[PDB]
Amino acid sequence: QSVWTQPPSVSAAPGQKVTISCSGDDSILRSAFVSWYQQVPGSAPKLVIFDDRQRPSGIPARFSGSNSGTTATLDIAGLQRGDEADYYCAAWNGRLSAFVFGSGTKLEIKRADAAPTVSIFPPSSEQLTSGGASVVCFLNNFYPKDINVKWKIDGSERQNGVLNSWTDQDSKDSTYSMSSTLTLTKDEYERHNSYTCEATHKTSTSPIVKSFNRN
Amino acid sequence: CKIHARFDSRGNPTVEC
Amino acid sequence: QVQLEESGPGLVRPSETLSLSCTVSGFPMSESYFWGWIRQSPGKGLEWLGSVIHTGTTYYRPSLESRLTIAMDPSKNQVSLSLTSVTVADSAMYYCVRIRGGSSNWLDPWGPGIVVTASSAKTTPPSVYPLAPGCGDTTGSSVTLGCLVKGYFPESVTVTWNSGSLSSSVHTFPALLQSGLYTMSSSVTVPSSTWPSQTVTCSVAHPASSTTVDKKIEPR
Repeated sequence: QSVWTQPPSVSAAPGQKVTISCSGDDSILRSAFVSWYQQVPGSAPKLVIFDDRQRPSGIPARFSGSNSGTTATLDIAGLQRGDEADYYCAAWNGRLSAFVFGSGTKLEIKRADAAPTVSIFPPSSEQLTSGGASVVCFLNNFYPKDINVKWKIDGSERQNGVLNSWTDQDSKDSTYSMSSTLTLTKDEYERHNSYTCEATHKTSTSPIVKSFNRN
Repeated sequence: CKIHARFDSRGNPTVEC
Repeated sequence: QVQLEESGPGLVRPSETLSLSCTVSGFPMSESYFWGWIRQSPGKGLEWLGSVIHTGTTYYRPSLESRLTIAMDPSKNQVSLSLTSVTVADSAMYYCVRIRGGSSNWLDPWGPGIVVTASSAKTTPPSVYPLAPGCGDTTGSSVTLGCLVKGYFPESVTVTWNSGSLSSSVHTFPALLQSGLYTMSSSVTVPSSTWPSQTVTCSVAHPASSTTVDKKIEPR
């Protein structure tokens, strides 16, 4: 194949072990050396295993590899919070005469559930001069990633004009953060008083509610 | 027992020892 | 140890040629190692493009071989990429790599990467807006502030914060594209004893438009 087969994701707590597989057609990996790459979001890939099972200087022994000929495996033991990353296998494909990567596997590190710290911000006066008005809500340092955000204008739900963006998992505390932005015209914004962001997360049956009143 | 072909090319199969 | 750095344009037009270079320092290019290029489309996986060795031997991705030339100049200490007839699908992060070839085919080290967008859209600088709490907001022991960055093209921007506390409790949110313009935001959390009593400013750099914009976060 032109891309090796890997599972999309794996997940475990600190101190535990995960195994990540890398497969091709029949025994195409039999006479090829497989390498593995760790890519922390925002950085270039880093070599962690080469020649199926060897570690570069500086890589700890809790990373290990194997190649059965049909399938190659990366084992990561004694997981640490800084191991969160996308992992890719790679190897020459002699049938295609081309160097092939795997499809990549995201590693999520588990932690205790954590409720978001929620903060709301009115539009700046400077933005209003453009004719647009963005109301922003940050939902910071929560776990797990699943979360719902509802916007209310004068207590009434607003579904159009909302954009949400999530960070990648935090390498130090294993949490996620999210921004939610409600965009209105300036004239719309100035016709109402109360703006509310409500966050529903598994950590409670009650939403976390942050509001401001223009008066 | 899997080793390199006995580096100025790419894609050479490995060999058995 | 080997040092790699990519250079070239961040924006190229459809049908034109993408030209990148990579400076290789602290290692001899006449040793038995290949020098190559990898790319990664936003949110997707790694794709090998090809590689070259000092003897002149070259390997290319079969689907790109008609458009791709990878070459080296060992006196200048540079490896080059030239991708003709670019399309919007060629937008990606491009990395230079040293490759041990033969039967090994391992990649180490990698350059930091350069973001390249292929597009007909015009370069547009960012508008930057301060995010301060609303009047009468109830203050705990910490306070969160932000900056909203709108209307720029292409990627990327970098957002940095200067504060009295030197807090690194910062979250930078990924940019989203809408009608040809990106928007992103960034949050900083500082102790409430240090703002507004001391300054908090965000600085936004957009190299593609040669623009830098600072905003001081002031109470409302």
